Amino acid sequence: KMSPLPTVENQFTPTTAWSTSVGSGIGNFYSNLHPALADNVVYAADRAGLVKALNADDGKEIWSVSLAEKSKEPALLSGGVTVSGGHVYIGSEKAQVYALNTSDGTVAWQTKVAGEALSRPVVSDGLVLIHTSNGQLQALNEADGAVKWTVNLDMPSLSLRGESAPTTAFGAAVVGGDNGRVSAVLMEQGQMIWQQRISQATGSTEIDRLSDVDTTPVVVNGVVFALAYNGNLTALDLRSGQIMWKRELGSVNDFIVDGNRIYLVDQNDRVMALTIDGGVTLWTQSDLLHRLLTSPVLYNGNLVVGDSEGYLHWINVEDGRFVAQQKVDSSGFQTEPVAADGKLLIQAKDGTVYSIT
Amino acid sequence: FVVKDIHFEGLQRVAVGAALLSMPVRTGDTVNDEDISNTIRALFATGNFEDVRVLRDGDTLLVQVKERPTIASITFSGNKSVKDDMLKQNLEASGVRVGESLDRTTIADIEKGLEDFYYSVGKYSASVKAVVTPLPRNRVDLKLVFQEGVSAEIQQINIVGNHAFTTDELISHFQLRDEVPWWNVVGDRKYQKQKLAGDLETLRSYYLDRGYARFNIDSTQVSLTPDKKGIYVTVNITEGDQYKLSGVEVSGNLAGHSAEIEQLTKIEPGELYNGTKVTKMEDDIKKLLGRYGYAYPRVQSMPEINDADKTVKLRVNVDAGNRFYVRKIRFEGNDTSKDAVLRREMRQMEGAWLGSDLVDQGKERLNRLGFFETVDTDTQRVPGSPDQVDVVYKVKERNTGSFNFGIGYGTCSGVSFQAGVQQDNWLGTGYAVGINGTKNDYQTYAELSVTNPYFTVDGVSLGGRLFYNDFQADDADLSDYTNKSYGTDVTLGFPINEYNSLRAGLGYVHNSLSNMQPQVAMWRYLYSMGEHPSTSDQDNSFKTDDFTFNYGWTYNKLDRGYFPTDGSRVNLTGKVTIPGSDNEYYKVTLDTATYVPIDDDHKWVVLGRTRWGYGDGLGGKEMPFYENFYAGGSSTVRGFQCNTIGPKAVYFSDDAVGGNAMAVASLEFITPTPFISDKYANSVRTSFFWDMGTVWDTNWDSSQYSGYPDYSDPSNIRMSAGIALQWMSPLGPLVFSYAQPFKKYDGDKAEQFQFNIGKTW
Amino acid sequence: RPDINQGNYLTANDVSKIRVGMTQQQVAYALGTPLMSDPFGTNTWFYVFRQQPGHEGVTQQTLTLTFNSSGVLTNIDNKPALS
Amino acid sequence: QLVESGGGLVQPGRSLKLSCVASRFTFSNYGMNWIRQTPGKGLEWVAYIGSTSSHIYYAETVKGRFTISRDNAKNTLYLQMTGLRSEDTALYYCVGHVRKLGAFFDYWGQGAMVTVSSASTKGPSVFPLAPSSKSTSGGTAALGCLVKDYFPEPVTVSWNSGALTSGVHTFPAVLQSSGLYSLSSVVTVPSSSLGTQTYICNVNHKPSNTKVDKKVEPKSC
Amino acid sequence: VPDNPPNEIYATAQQKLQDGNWRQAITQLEALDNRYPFGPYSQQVQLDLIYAYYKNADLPLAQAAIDRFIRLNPTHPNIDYVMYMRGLTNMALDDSALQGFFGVDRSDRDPQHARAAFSDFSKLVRGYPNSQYTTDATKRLVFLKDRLAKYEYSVAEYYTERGAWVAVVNRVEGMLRDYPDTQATRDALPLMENAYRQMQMNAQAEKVAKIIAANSSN
Amino acid sequence: DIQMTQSPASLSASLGETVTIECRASEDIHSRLAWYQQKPGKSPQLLIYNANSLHTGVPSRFSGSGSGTQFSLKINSLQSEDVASYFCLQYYNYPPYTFGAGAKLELRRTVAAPSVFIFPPSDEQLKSGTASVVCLLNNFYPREAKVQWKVDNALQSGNSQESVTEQDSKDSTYSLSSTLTLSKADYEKHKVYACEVTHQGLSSPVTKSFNRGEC
Amino acid sequence: RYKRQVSGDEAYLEAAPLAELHAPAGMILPVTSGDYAIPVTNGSGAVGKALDIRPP
Repeated sequence: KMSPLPTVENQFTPTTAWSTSVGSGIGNFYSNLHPALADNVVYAADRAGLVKALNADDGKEIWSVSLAEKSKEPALLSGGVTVSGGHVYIGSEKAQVYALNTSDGTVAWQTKVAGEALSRPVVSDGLVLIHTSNGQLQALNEADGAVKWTVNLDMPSLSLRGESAPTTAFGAAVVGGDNGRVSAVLMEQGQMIWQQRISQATGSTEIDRLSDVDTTPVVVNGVVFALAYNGNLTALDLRSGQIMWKRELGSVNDFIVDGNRIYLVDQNDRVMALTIDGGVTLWTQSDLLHRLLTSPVLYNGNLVVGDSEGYLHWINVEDGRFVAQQKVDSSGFQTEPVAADGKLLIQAKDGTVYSIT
Repeated sequence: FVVKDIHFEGLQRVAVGAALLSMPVRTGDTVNDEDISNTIRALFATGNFEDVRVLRDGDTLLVQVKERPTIASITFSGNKSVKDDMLKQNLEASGVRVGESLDRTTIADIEKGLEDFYYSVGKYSASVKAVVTPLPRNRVDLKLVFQEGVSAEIQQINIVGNHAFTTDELISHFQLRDEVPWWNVVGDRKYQKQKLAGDLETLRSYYLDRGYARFNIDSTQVSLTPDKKGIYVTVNITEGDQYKLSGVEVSGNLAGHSAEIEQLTKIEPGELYNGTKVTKMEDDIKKLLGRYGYAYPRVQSMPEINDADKTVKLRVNVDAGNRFYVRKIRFEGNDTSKDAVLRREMRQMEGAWLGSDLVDQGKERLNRLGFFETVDTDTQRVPGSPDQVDVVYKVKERNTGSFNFGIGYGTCSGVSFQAGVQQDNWLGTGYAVGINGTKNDYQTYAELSVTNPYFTVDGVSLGGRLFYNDFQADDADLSDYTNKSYGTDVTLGFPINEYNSLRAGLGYVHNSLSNMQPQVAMWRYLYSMGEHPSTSDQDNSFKTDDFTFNYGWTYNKLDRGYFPTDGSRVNLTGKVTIPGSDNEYYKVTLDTATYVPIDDDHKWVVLGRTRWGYGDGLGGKEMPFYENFYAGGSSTVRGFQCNTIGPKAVYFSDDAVGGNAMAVASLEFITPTPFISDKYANSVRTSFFWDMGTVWDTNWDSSQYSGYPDYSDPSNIRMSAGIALQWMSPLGPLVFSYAQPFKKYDGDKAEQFQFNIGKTW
Repeated sequence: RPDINQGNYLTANDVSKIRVGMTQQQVAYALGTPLMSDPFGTNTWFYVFRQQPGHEGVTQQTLTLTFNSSGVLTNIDNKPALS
Repeated sequence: QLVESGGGLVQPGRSLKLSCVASRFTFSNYGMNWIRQTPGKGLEWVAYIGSTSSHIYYAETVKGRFTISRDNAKNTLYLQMTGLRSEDTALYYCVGHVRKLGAFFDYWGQGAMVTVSSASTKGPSVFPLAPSSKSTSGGTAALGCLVKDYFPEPVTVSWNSGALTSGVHTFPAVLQSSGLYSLSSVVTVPSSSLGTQTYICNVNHKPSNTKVDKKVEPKSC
Repeated sequence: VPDNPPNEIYATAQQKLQDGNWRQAITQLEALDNRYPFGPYSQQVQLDLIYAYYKNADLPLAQAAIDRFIRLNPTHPNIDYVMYMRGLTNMALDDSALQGFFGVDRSDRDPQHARAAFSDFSKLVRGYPNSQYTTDATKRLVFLKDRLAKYEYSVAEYYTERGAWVAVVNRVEGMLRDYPDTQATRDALPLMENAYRQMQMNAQAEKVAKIIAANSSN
Repeated sequence: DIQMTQSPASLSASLGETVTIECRASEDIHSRLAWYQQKPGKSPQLLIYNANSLHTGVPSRFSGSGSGTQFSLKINSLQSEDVASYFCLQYYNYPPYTFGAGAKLELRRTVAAPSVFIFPPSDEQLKSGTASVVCLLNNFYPREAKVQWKVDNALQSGNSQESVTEQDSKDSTYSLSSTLTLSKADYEKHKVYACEVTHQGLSSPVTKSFNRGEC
Repeated sequence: RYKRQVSGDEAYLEAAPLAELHAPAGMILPVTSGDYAIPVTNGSGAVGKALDIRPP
């Protein structure tokens, strides 16, 4: 079922900067949405139409706003969280897309797409390109939300919210997607550069479907890596997608990559370092299994994560040995922290931020 | 090596001849090189030889070969919502059953198939494992360990293209539920493959009748958690724009029946589009064409749209089939009960033209009688026939008699044994009888009654009755004086209308009265007659024998008898003295009830029940007191005792007394029960009730004897309410009930749990 | 009290479409089948329209025909009422 | 409405069947009784029958010796009286009951006097009561006739065939030591009427069949 | 539930048969099945099983057993026994005496069982004219003939009592084409005699006259 | 039986005053009585049923009062001739029915003096051998009067018999005839035969006598 | 549960003769349907209870 706790750590202080009770939370519900910084500021919200705008060093509100019908049907916004040029650009369940300003909770524009926003806008050299839980790919402006073109794609009948973080290189844009399909395409008309299969179709139309959804990949340098749940861990060419190696492995969460090594977990919740070009495990830690864990980040030269139990899983980077441990929250988590440029943080399911030491 | 003969060793469940056949070889010469390959591929394609090991002595080939051990018992551990029969079906889908040997390696694939079945349920966290038990005689047992995990709830149902009109709450009309009230609890949120399929089209049907013709779906998408706990569902659609209709017309063959369909098609112009009204209109026409004797036309309704004004002209086309007739009739169900017995309620007839409705009238007439557990009609078409058609009427019979048992519970027959039996399909005949024999070792009372509802054709009903009776309990000078009496009833009965019936008949009684108590209010009638016996005296005795006439009126209009669901059945009887008789008077009794459901779907139903009883005479002739009404007994009044209602006795102190004025009713809530399955849940009936009743006399006064109160009023109402289960069993009908009275009026009593037997009404 | 029909239906103007010299199969396509048919030779057919509604009230039409060995007509007999 | 039988004379110890008839009402219910009243002002309930002849109750004096029956067809009550004594002599009433309440009467008979006696019937003897030249010559005087030695009762006495009705006093019968009754019937008339008006008392004794018309004239001395 | 070679089990099976004991031998035989579904005398077991089901009257099990076996073993010489037994099965399926005492008419019930029996016995004759099962099967077949007749006769009777003057005779043309026997059939000419007069057909009433005189009035 | 008490006796009163006639029951039972009126020489009739209910066709004046132990009959503003003898009747004991003694109703009028007359024996009785001398009180009220026959100073008793008529329905007076019966022989045995009448209506005892006939 | 029965079977319950009727001079019976026909043959073996059921 779920492994019990090992002994607590005592081997670096459990350090905490402030925290704040923020928004009405989102609850037991799965989503993909978590706050976003800018200079001397952060912003966040709940799946409730209700939106904030805070600081980075005090956490007080520069302003906060909300939206609903005047009747007063909650919006339930779980798109992404991204800014640019003093404006923020977010999506809903509703195929309705919201461009407000950072200085005030007021509209830059508002526009329409197809499908639910379980997902994260992405931008590179301008010109954002967006995707949803519909297999529908819209291509969008920056200052009216106008569409420039849009693509249709195949979807299965069933998934675990097969979505993917769209990604770009040299003005050529690539992402996975359901049906075990991967696509490398333009950014101008978005048309096909090539595609790729990596999964194996062996089951009976039920578990040929855990490789449907594609978990976050990311590029490094003329090369990309990817996976899906109970799928294949791959190493594939940027220009062609041709294979560099593979490891029969499954998981769901994102991976960190620094160095000549790659740092990630198991679907059974065990963690390891594998090679850049080998997939050859430098090391693993395998203690904390079936633990409902969250994606990591880097901070001042080390790693920590959190869990559905709401704790902190500090480690040594070089072998993963636990260096420290903190109870921090009783609500666990669902989505990802971030840090940037000196400041680390996390949001709770239940409407609570923690600012971190 | 060279071989001249072949021997096998270690096969104890299979022939050696078949063994040596499975390897094709040329014996008595050097055999081929495939003997090893043939032994391998054959003996291991069979799934019935576990290992082979073949060697050549030089003259003889010795085969050392085992047999795969065969499964004896296939057992299951961890079943919670799952039935081993379906599991054996999945095994037979695997290709494996008891008395079969195997690889012990498809066990993984077996587990996988089981888990696919678990997926098909709606569980994806489960895990199954095998437990092997090796056993002698080339046997194995197998047990199955399950860890079912858990299913999911449903978390959101959000929709793409639902703009300009919300329904994200009116979705609540579905089978499926994305919200489970903690104050409306009996299920939860769970997915299903097909309830999905129904509610999708249902919602579509909703919007198709709010003025739309393009309300389309783009797609339907579903997902859920990695922990497989809650589901996220979304669907992609168009809400287009509104629509209307503009006129309607048809096309096709008739027999100049245009003017009637003209009435059924009638509408106003410029009215909101629907699609169900359309369908029922079609089907009503189909009924008409049943009547005229058609079965198989075709009907099509084509919208010819103008979206330029959001209107339609609904082109319609019919193909009236070529006429039909009947050829034949057939009946199934008759194991005990003869045919022609049921045909005499078939208002459909053979050998002529036809209605599809007469069919249903016969179905009704059948389902009235409760002689069957269940019923089935059907209708085939004869081979090589454009117009000749046949039919079948099937049933499942039922044993329907009884064995009543009155014990004078609550003392209306005192300490006694009333035995007796009834059957209305006596010996498979339409003959109907009822009997009682009643014994206490000093009292006797036996009675027989009989009727043939079809003594003569056209539903001629004819009945008789007799009873002999002695009552003896004054062997210690106790209340409820001694009476002996005996008599007869005769009756004709017949309908005129195809639901409404009348009957009438006569009777003669003979009465012998002895050891009357000195009770005081009784002697009023006897003064009315004439006589004044007691100060408190006990030598009283009397006799009287009388002829009489009676008549009955009947409105019966139901889905059925025997636990009905719909309509109403009411019977009134008026009885009367006649000229010459020892007395003169007349009374009336009515018994009423009516069933109405919500939809007969989940069976949430209601009854209303009432009865009235009254009588009075003339010429100074009142009715008797022994012919009084009575009440209480938890057949008429639940939560009360037999004949324990109404005023108190009087000497020159308390026991109910009977009278002439009645008004009593009970109002109910009918229920199914989910805790039992259909197999017998079909054959049981439960309900709640709220019961009122009261009784009095008008001739009774207390302006004169005002030392005890009046009992002349419709006020002073007896009230209780409760619940009752009624269930059939092979000895007859059975019913229990538990209630709680909450309005008495001094001097009265009851019990809470009570029991009743025989004919429940 | 009850009501009854029996017999083969009639349009009673169908009757005005009936001419001798027509094969039985032509009439089959015209009408559909008869049901009464001589089991004593004499290739022939019958068609009847009896009804007995009311406590009192009786009615019947009939047409009755005989044909060749060829399954083609020879003669008819319309009794448009009864006796 | 109710016509009854006679009462006559009988010997103690003999029997007698008396009848009483019902006329308008149904009579096929109505508990009926025989109740006797003595001139000595003694009221006695002697017998009862109720609704029909099914329940018959008798008083504690007869103790059943007498029998009461009725015929519905003839609307008649029959009373047969066994052993007879002198005390039984009384005025007997055929009595009816009261519908729907009962235990009391509605209709009463004429009353029948029964006389048991060893003595023989005797017709009455009439003697004039006329004093002639009283202390009233212009006022009113009184004259009469004396009935003596008559048995049994009753005697019907009237004056001038019913023509003379004012001032008439008929004294109650006294029973003499001889066992016979004797009474005087007088009438007061103006003195001027005497000798001008004939005062004739007509006396009738049915049991003795004695019809005497006796005239009173102003006889002097 | 002992465990043994099937021989001892079949031995005590024979005994319990000789004992007249069913409820024991029943379970003995089911265990002999389950323990040895390919024993060397499995077929004998099926016979004994069906024999058991008859002598204990566990009927539908036996019907399924018979059609399964004959399906799967199409050929062996005692198969004739089976067919006879099949018809006997169906013969029993029609019949009963939960109600029977002396002076019942068994007619007017679900006859299809009898039709099945007819077909069965008929086939069986047509396959096995020379077995030793037939001299009685014939009489039983005759029984079914008369019975089917009386059944239909009764239907005619009811219709007659209605006055369904025509659909009846359409039944009866087939009654003839099937049934040239059975006095009931002979009892049915007068029904036509009623019919044709309800029809105001004289010219066939003479046919009724002829046929009746053709029959020897008894 | 049972003591059926009727009280007081026979009474008299004027027109318009009310009267309460008591009938007392020994076993104290309520509403077990009926009241009946007997006119003289007339059939008795029903007055009250239920011991408090009046019968049809009769004035409201009559009332039934009192408990089971004791009842009374009330006449309010009693009118004209209603004079009869009234009895009670119990129905509590069915086997034995008991009546009241009967209350004989008389009235109250002014005093009336009798007119005394004396009658010598008739000349048809002188041939019989017996003589009857009659004293007559004609119209008097009240009935209470002392009348003595005096022959040679002798109070004749046991040989004289009186007969009193009932109260008249016209002048409400009484009449008494006191017959002194002697033999014809004894008539001539004594010289003076006298009848002395003492009554409330008379101012002085009126004696009237005769010695030798009454020429 | 499961108890009830009859008692009597393995009974011969027939007595019936054979029957069948010719046709007249002039006209005809109807031609019979070859559906209930009789592959009749002379019988001469076991019958009634004088008969075997003890299987093979």
